[PDB]
Amino acid sequence: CGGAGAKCSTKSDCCSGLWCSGSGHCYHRRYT
Repeated sequence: CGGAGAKCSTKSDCCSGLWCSGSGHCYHRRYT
């Protein structure tokens, strides 16, 4: 998975917990 601070195109670019800020980098909404 992506992760907190990982570049993303969608939130699916990270594990369910790190959400994609628009299309930049995932933020730790769920923390983990």
